Amino acid sequence: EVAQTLTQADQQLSAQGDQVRSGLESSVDGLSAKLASRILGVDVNS
Amino acid sequence: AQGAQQIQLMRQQLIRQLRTGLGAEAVNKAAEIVRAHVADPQAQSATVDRFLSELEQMAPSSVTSRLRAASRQSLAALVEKFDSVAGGLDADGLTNLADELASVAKLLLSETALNKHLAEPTDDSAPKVRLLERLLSDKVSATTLDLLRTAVSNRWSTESNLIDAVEHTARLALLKRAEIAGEVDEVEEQLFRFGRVLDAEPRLSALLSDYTTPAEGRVALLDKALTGRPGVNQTAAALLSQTVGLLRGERADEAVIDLAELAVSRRGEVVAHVSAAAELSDAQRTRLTEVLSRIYGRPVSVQLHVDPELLGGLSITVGDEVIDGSIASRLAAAQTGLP
Amino acid sequence: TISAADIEGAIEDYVSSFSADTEREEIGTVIDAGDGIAHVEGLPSVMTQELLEFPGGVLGVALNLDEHSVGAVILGEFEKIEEGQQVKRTGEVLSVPVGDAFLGRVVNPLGQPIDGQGDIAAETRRALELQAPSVVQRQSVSEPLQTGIKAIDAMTPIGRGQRQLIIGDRKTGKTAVCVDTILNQREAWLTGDPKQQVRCVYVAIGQKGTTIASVKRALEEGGAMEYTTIVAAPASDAAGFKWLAPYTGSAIGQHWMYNGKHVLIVFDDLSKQADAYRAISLLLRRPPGREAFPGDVFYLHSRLLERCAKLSDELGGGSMTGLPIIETKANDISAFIPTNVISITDGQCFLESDLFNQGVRPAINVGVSVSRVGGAAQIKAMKEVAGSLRLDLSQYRELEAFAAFASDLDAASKAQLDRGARLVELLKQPQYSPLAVEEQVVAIFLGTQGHLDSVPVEDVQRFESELLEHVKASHSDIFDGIRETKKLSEEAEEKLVSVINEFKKGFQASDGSSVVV
Amino acid sequence: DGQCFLESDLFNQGVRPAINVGVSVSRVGGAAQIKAMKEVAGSLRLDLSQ
Amino acid sequence: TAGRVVRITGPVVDVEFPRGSVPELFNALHAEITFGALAKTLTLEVAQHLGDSLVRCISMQPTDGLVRGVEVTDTGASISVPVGDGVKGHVFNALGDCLDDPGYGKDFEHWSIHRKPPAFSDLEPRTEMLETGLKVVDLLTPYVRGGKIALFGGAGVGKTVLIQEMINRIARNFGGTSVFAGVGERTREGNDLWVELADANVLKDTALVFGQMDEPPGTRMRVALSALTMAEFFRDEQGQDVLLFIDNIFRFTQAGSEVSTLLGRMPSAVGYQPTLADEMGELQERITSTRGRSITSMQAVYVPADDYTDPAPATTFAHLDATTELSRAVFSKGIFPAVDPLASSSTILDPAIVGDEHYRVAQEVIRILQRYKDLQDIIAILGIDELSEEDKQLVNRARRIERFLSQNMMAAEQFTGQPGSTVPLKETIEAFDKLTKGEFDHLPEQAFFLIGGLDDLAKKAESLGAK
Amino acid sequence: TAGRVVRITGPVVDVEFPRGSVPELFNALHAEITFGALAKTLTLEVAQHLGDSLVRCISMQPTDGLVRGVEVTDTGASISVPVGDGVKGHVFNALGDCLDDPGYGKDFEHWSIHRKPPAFSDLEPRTEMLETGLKVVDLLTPYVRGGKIALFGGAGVGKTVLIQEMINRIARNFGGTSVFAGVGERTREGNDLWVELADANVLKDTALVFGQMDEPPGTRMRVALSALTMAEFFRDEQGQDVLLFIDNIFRFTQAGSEVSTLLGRMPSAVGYQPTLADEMGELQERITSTRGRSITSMQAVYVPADDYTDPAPATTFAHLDATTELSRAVFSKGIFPAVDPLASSSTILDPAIVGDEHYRVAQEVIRILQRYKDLQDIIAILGIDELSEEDKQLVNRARRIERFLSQNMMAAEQFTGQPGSTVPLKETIEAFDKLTKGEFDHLPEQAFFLIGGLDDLAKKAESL
Ligand SMILES: Nc1ncnc2c1ncn2[C@@H]1O[C@H](COP(=O)(O)OP(=O)(O)OP(=O)(O)O)[C@@H](O)[C@H]1O
Ligand SMILES: Nc1ncnc2c1ncn2[C@@H]1O[C@H](COP(=O)(O)OP(=O)(O)O)[C@@H](O)[C@H]1O
Ligand SMILES: Nc1ncnc2c1ncn2[C@@H]1O[C@H](COP(=O)(O)OP(=O)(O)O)[C@@H](O)[C@H]1O
Ligand SMILES: [Mg+2]
Ligand SMILES: [Mg+2]
Repeated sequence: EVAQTLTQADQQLSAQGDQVRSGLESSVDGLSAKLASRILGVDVNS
Repeated sequence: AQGAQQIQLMRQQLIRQLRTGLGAEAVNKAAEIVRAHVADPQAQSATVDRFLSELEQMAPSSVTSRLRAASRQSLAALVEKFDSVAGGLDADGLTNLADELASVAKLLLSETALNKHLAEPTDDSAPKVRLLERLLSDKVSATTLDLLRTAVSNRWSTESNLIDAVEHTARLALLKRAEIAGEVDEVEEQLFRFGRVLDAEPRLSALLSDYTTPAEGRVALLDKALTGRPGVNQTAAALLSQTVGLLRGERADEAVIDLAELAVSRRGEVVAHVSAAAELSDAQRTRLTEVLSRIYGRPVSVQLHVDPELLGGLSITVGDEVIDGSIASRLAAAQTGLP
Repeated sequence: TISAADIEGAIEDYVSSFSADTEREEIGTVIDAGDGIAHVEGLPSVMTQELLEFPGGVLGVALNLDEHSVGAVILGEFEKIEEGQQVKRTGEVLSVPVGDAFLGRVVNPLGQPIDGQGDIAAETRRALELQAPSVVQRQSVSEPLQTGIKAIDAMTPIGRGQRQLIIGDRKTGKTAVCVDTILNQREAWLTGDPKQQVRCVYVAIGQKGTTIASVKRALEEGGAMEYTTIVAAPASDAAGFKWLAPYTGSAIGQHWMYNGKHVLIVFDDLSKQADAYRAISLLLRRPPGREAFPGDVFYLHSRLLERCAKLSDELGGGSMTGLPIIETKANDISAFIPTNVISITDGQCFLESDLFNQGVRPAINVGVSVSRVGGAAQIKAMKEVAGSLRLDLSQYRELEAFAAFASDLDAASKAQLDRGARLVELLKQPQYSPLAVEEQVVAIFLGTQGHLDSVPVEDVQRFESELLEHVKASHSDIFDGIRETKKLSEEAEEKLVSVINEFKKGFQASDGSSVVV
Repeated sequence: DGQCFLESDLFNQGVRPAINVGVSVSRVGGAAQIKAMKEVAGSLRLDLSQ
Repeated sequence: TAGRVVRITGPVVDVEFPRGSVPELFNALHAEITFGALAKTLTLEVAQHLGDSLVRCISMQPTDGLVRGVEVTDTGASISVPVGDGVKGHVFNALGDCLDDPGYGKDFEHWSIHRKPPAFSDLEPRTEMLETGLKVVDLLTPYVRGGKIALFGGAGVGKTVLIQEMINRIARNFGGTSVFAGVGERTREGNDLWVELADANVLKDTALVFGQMDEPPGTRMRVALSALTMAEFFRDEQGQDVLLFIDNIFRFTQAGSEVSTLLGRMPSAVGYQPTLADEMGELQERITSTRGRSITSMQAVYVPADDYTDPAPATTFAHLDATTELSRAVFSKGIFPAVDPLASSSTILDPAIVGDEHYRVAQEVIRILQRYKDLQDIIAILGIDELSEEDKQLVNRARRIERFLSQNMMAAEQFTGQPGSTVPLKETIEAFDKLTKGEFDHLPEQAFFLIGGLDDLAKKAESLGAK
Repeated sequence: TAGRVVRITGPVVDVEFPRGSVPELFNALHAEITFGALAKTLTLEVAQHLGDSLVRCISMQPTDGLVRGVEVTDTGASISVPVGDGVKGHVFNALGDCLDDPGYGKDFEHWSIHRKPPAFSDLEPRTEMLETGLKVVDLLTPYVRGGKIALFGGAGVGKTVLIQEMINRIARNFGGTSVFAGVGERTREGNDLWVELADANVLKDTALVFGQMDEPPGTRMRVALSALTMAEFFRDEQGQDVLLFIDNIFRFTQAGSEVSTLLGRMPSAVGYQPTLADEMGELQERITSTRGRSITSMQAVYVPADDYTDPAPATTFAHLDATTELSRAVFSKGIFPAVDPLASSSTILDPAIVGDEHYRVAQEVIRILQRYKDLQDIIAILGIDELSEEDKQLVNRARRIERFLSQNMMAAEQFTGQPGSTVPLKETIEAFDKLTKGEFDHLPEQAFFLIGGLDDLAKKAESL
C-alpha cells in the first residue's frame, strides 16, 4: 500500500509540478529585473 | 506514517527542484538584461563611479620574499652603499656603472668556481676584497670596485643571491639615471607595456628565457623584434635588454614585471593592477588613485588592464589583496548564491 | 499539491536581499595540485586549519604552512583544481552547524545533508577543534548507559561519559553491538525526560554507501532514527572527509552535551580515519613513522576521544559516551592503531571470530574484555546479580578441558562446569534485540541463582526468553520494582522465584525432560 | 599458467621429482594431454591431494 | 598551444605546456613515437600539475622509443570509451578501441571513463538471494542479486574457475547485459573466455574489455574504469539489469602502486600507495546498484602471498555484500571449490531473508567445522582415539561435511573430465541438515567428495560398496 | 629580538630570529593565536638549530589557528615549573600552569625541568632498603631506597589504594612528600584521582602533574621531567624523602618516539626513537639518593604485546630495582594489598643486602607458596581430599602464610573503619619464621586477615 500510494503521489505531483512550471513562467521577468537592479546598484526597468 | 512522510519529502523535493529551475532561469535573464544595459558607455561610467563611491566608504586597512635573513641583510647593505655612490656619480657615470655591474654579474654567473669562492660565508672581508682587486682592480671604475667589495664582504645564504644582488644594483643604477632624466613615468609605462605584451606572447618569452643560448643572440632578437621601435623609451629598452641578457632560470615576463615593480617602489609607491571593463577618464583615474592611496596609505601607481568580461566596476588587485567590484563577479555570485 | 505562492516567494526573497557588496579579500594562486592536495602560493595571513575556497565551490583545509606556499587538503571534487586558480581564505577554521535539527538526518563532515531531505536549521556553529573539558570540568562516571546487551551490561558496563572501545576482526559483530545500543536508547528517548534521553550520533567513516543505507534502515525499523544523527564519509569521499567525520560528529555531540543532554557517539570506524589521515600526511610529505603513520596519529585519536566526557553539574551535567570501533587484522591487537586506541579508552570489548563461529553471539571475549569504570556504571540490581558472573565464567573456562571426564570431577567442579555452560548460553543474544535493564537483571538472576541448573543447555536461551515473556505478560510488577527502584527487593525476589518455579512446571524441554526442581 | 612446486623435504624422502602435488597445478589441464593420458590420469592430482 | 615532453621515466612522462594551455587533471593527451619498429601514438593521462606549466602524466602504452621534446597534443577531455548496445558482442581495450573488429564503435556515443558515484539518496540496500547451484555458495555465502560479490584467494586457488562457473550459471540465462572486465590478467585466459562465450552463444549479450598483465600500469589502472563506464551506461541509460564481472580487481590497485612512487608520493605501509583506500573507494562505489537499477557485480580479488591481512584485500573487504574466501589450505586438500566456510560471509545469511531452516543449518555447519578446526591439531599430535565420543562423532561428521561442501563444477571438467552438477538450494539445505544430524555418518567419507546432490551421494556410496 | 613563525607543520613550528638572537636549544618561546575560538598562547620548545637563524620547535599546544609571521618571544630559559611546599595539594601540567586554580604558583620559585643527575662522586654507593611497613613488600619484594619499582595491575586490584597507601606511609613515617606524574593521563582518571586523593585527605601531601592524552606529544614527553623537577626540589632543597609516581612510563617512551618522528629522525629498531636509551637514562638517573635524601619512584610500566624483549620495556627494566605484581586472584581472595607474592620480585632480596635470616625466611615463604600454587590445580579439579596428609598440612600452612601476607592498610581506613598498621621489618621476619615452622597452624584462617604484627594476630585469635 505504501508503494502504490508512493507511485500515485509521484505521478500526480509530477503532473502538477509541470503545471506549476507552466504557471510560474510568467513572473520571471519581474524577478530577473529586480536581481539586475540589485546587482547593478541602480534600478533598471527592463 | 513513513509513507506519508515519504510523500511530504518527495513533495518538497519537487518544490526545491522547481525553485532551482526558477532561480536559474531568472539569473540567466538577469545576466542578459545587465548585458543589454551595460553596452552603453554611460553605463560603464556610472558603474565605475558607483564602485569608486563604495571604495571611498571602505575603511582603510593595515598589514623579494625568497631571500633569507643573511641574503636580505646583505642586499640591504649593498643598496645602502649604492645610493651613496650614485648620488655623487650622476647620470653618465651611472650608465657606465650599470654596464660594468651587468658585465661583472654575467662574468660571475659564467665562472661557477669564482662565484662559489666569493659566495661561501666567511668571518673576514680582507681575503675576498683582496681577491677582488687582484681580479679587476683597474679594469672597471672605482665606484664599481667599491660596490663589488661591499657585495662580497657581506654574507649570502646561497651564492646565486650574490649575482642577484649585483644585478639588482645595476638595475637600480639604470633606474637612478632614468630618475635624473626625470622621465620615470615614461619608463614605468614602457616596462609595464612590455611585460603585458611578453605575457600575451608566451612563445617569445619562452624563447628569451632560454638562457642556454648566447646572450648576444637573445638581446639582438629583442632589439630587432619587440623593444626596438620608434615609440620606446631608451632607458626602458636598456633595462629590458639588461635583464634578458642576465636572465637565468627566470620567467621573462615575470622579470619585466619585477623590473616595473622595483621601478615603482623606487619612489615608494605600490603598484595596483586595476582591471577595468573600459578605458577610464582622467577624473576617474585620479579619484581611483587617491582612494587607493587612502585605503593603503602609501602612494599607489595604478596600471589599467582593460577587458570586456569584467562588464563594469574595477577588479583592483594590490599587494596580494583584491577588491573585486566586477559586475561579472556579481553575476557569478547571484548565480551561485541560489538555493 | 505544490502551491505556486511559495515557489515565487523563495526566489523573490532571495533576489530582493541579494546584497553582494565588495570586500577586501586575501588571495592566493594554485601553484601545483595532485592526489587531493593543492599547494597555494600567497595567502600570507592564512591560519593553520583554515578553510579555503577554490573556484567552482571547492573547499580545502590549510594544513602545511611554509615560507613558499600552503599545502591544503581538498575536501572533494579534486579534479576541478588547476594550476593558476585563485584561492580565497574564508578567515575561519573548520566549523560545523549544530542544533536539534540534526536529529534524524544524514550529513557529511561539513554538516551538509546528503539524505536529500532538504535544509537543516542550525541552532549555531561550532569549531571542530574546541578544547575538551578540562580535568576540573568533569565528575565521576556514575550513570549506566544501557546497551541492551547482557554481555556488555553485565561484564563490561558502560557509564555515561565513558569511552568503550569495540575492537575486533572484520565480521565479528561490532556494528551490530553499536546499533543494538542505539536501538536500546529508544525507551529512554520515549520517556521524554532529558536526564534519561540519549541522543545518538553515528559516524560512518569509509563505509560503502549501501552499508550506511542498511544501517539507517535498521535504525528506522527500531524507531531509533528520531534521536539519531548519521555523519557519513563513504568510501568514495575524499580523504579529508574521512579524516574530519569523527570531528564533525564530536562537534554535534558536544553541542548537545554542553546543554545538559546525554549523547552516545559511535565511530565506525577509527581505523579508517587513521588510514585517511596517514594518506593525507604522506601526500603532504610529513615524516612517516611505524606503519607509515605520522607522528601525531595518536594525538589525532586521543584528542578526538577525550571530548567524550561526563561534565560536572556546574556545566550542566551533560555527557557524551564514545563507542569507537577498531578493526583488527588476524586478531592483532598489538598493531599500532589498536594499541593507541586501547591505551586511550576506558574499557575494551574484544570480539573474536572463533567465538562467533562457535555460536557465542555477541562474540565478546569476556576473558579479556574490561571496563575500568566497572560497577559505577551498573544499577544496584545488576551489580548484585552479575557479581558472580566473572568468577563463574573464568572457572568454567579453566575446567572446559575436563568436559568429558565428569565422573572424575568432584561434585563442586562438575557443578562449576555445568553452571558455566548455562551461563555461556545465557549471554547469547539475537541481533537487533536489545533488552531492558530489568529484563537483563531477571535473566542474570536466573543464571546466577542456579535456576537454570535444571534446564538443558540447548534450551536455556529459549527458556530465558519465554520466562521473560511470561513475567512481562503476567508479573510485570517485578520489572516495575526493578526499574523504578534499581534494586531487587527481597519480596520481589521471592515472588520471582515462585514465578520461575511455576513456569518450570509449565516448561517443555526440547527432549521432553522435566525441568522441575 | 600454473607451477611445479619442488620441495627439499619431498626430495630427501625419495619423491623425485620432488613435486608437491597439493599445491602444484597446471592451468590448462586436460587440453595439454593426449586423450589416453587424460582418460587414465583424469583425477590423479585430486586423488593424491586427498 | 601544444606541450612538449621534458622527462621520460618508464610509464611516467612530464610534459611542459604554454602558460594558460595546461590540460586539466585526467585529460587525455597524444604523443607520437615515430621509430619504425615501435611506431605508435601514446595516450597520456594527466596525473598531476607539477607547477610551472608542467604536468606529470601516466602513459597508457609502452613509452619505448619516445623522445624528449616531441609534440604533445591535448584532447581537451578525459579518456572516453564507446557506449551503447553496439558494444555487446565485441572486445575492447582500456582505451575503447575494438580488438576483434578494429575501427568498430568509433561513431558511437562516447562517455568519459571518469565519473562520480551515485548520490547517497539514490542508494538502496539489496537483499535478494541469487541462487547459483553451488552447495557451499548457496548455503554459507548466498549471493545477492543486484549486490556486490567478491571471490578472494591467493594465486591459483580457483578464482578464475569460479568466475567462469558463475558466468555459466548466472550469465547464461541472464535477461540483461553482461560486462566482463579483464584487469591485468592473462591474455590466454581472455582468449579462452572469448571463445567460450562465443560457443555458449552468450557473447552477443556481453561486452568484453581487456587490459592484460603485459600492459603498462596506466592501462591496468584505467581498464576497470572503462568497463565500469560501459556497465554504468547500461544501468543508467538503457535501464536493464547488468551483470558485471571483474578479474582481477586487485590488479587495479597493484597498477597504481607500480607508478605511485614514480609520481612523487611517499610509499605507505607494505609499499602501497598512500591513496590506496581512496582510489579503491572511488572505483568500488561506482560499482553499485541504484534504486530501480540493478548491477550484479562479481569480482575476483587476488590476495597477495595468501595474506588476508594485506592492505589491498583488507581494504576491499569493506566494499562487498558477499565474500567467498578461497583458501590455500582447502585447495591443497583437493577440496574444490576451495572455499573457506569459516572465513567466507554474506550479508543476507540471516533468518529474516534466507529463512529459519537455511540459517539454522548454515550455523550448525559452521559450528561443526569450527570445532573440527579446533580439534585438528590435537588429532595431529595425540591422535583421534584420545577425544571424547561426542568429539569423535563431530570429527567424522565434519570430515563428511567438508567433503560434501566440495562439488564438481561445470567449468572444472577440463581439469577432471567429470561433468559438472547443479544442486537446488532446498536439496542443499536438506542434505546438510541430514549431515549435521548424523544421518550419513555410516557412509565412507570418500562418497562425499566432488558430487552433486543426495542422489549422486547414494550412487557414489553404492560405487564404494556402501548404502 | 623577537622571532617570527616561518613554517607550521602540525605541532612542528619553524621560527626565524635576528642574526644574533637565536634561542638556545630547549628554550621556551611564546607565540600567540588570536583567532577568537582558538585564541591561546603557544609554548614552543626549541628542538633544533636549522641554521640561517631558523630554529625548529615543538609546540606544546595544538597549532590550529596559528598564522605565519606572528611574533615569537624568547623566555631565555627552558620550560620551568614552580617549586616549593606550595605545589602540594594542587594539580599542574607539564608547563607548570596550575589546573585547579589558574595563576597559582606564578610567584613561586621556578626551576628548569632540564637538570643533570647528581655528580658521580655525590652518589650514595651503597644500596639501601625502604622500610615501607607492609609485610608483603618488606619481606618478599623489599623496595630500594632511591630505587625504582615497577607496578603491574589491571583494573580493580587496588592499585589506586596501593598508591594512596604509599603516599600515606611516606608522609607519615619518613616525613616525606609525594609527586604524582600522570604521563598520558586520561582526563577522566585524572579527575577521579584528584577527587579520591582529596577524599582520602592525602592530596595535601601530594603534588599532581598531568600531561594528558589529548595533548601534543611534547607535553606528554616533558611532564615526567616537570614532576621530577618538583621532586628534586623537595629532595635537594627541602631535605625531604620523596616518592615519585609515574603512570605510565611507557607513555613517556611513546611520546619521545612521536616527537622524534615529528622532527624527521629515522626510527631505530621496532620504530622507537634512536635515543630511546639515552632519554630513559636522562629520566631515571635523576631518581636516586644523594646527600642522605632520596627520590623513590613507583612506575606503571606497559609492555607492548606482552613482549618483555620489546625495546621500550627492555630499556625501562634496565633501571628498575623491584617489581610488584597486583593479581586479580589475590584481590578476589580478599587479601590486601593484592600483591602476587610469586610473580613480584626484588633485586635486593639478597643475603648481602637484607641479611641471612631475612633471605632464609623469604625463600621458605616462597617455596611454600610455590608448592601450594602447584597443588591448586589438583585441589580444584580433584578436590582437597585427594591430597596426601603432608600435602594437606602444607596446604594449611601455605593458606595461613598467604593470609598473613595481607595487611590492614592506612588507605583502607576510609573504606573499612579499622585503621592501618605498620609492622617493623624484624617483627615481620620473626612472624613469618614462626609461620613457616607451623607454630600457628592450629589457629583458624580468619585470624590472619588484615592484621599487623604478632600482637595483632594473637589479639584477633582470642577474638575467635
Ligand atoms: N548477535 C548476533 N547474532 C547473529 N548474527 C549476528 C549477531 N551480530 C552480528 N551478526 C551478524 O554477523 C555478521 C557481521 O556483523 P556486523 O556487520 O555487525 O559485524 P562487523 O564486525 O561490524 O563487520 P564488518 O567488518 O563488515 O564491518 C552480519 O551478518 C550480522 O548480521
Ligand atoms: N573446481 C575445480 N576443480 C578442479 N580443479 C580446479 C578447480 N578450480 C581450480 N582448479 C585448479 O586450480 C587452478 C587455479 O584456478 P584459477 O581460478 O585458474 O586460478 P586463480 O585462483 O588464480 O584464478 C586451475 O587452473 C585448476 O587447475
Ligand atoms: N585494602 C582495602 N580495603 C578496603 N577496600 C579496598 C582495599 N583495596 C581495594 N579496595 C577496594 O577495591 C577497589 C579497587 O579499585 P582501585 O583502588 O581503583 O584499584 P584499581 O585502580 O586497580 O582498579 C576500590 O574501589 C576499593 O574500594
Ligand atoms: Mg561494521
Ligand atoms: Mg585467475
